Amino acid sequence: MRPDLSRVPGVLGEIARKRASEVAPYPLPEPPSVPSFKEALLRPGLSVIAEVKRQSPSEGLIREVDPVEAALAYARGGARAVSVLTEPHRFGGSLLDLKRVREAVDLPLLRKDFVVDPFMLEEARAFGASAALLIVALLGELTGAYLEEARRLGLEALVEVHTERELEIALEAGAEVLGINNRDLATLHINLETAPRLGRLARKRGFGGVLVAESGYSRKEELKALEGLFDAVLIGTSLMRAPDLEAALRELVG
Repeated sequence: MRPDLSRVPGVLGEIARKRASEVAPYPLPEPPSVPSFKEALLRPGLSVIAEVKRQSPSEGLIREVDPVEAALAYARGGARAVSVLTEPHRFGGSLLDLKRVREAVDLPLLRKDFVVDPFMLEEARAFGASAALLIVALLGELTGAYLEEARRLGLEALVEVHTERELEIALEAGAEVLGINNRDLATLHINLETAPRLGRLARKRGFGGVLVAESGYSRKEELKALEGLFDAVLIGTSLMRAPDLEAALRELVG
């Protein structure tokens, strides 16, 4: 079942409706063996999910780079998982990028896209993604149905929330890996206080799974504040824009 995207506001809404218009089921290969996304993030200390993407809608200025070379650099630099943008119109990504990275590294991969149809989940798993992004701002109360579909497919999910209301939806759906986005996908405005605030609430509400802080991070001090609360942090643009990806990442790990 497809979510009603008629009322999704701003940029998020526009991106989502376009994706929904180009969704067309096609023959998929049998699912390959993939590592656990959740397990990699549960390793000691704040785990970094390094994100690869050729274009940044919020900050731009992403010079020419190769998703594979970036992924290899990230791995060597200490990333525990890699997020691959497969959204084509605003992030300049593609499913091919996911396939390529999958062939190059051993780290678990997250398909970063705007899932608006169950086929996108089947597709992600079929091509080697360990997990797929589920945005509560898009799926609404259908978040649980999509998460279950992922389970049936043997696919994990990074359930992304931005509000207290969305958090409750994610918690009731049984999310195991929960992400808090500091960025408002409708306006693209960033608020670094969002992750800590809602992360704390998640734990207080009994969430015992993997907590992931997302967006806007660029320096170690910001990460230090997440220790003891979050299990992981998703970082992309600040790395993609650095002179040397591996070096910038090593400094973030410390």
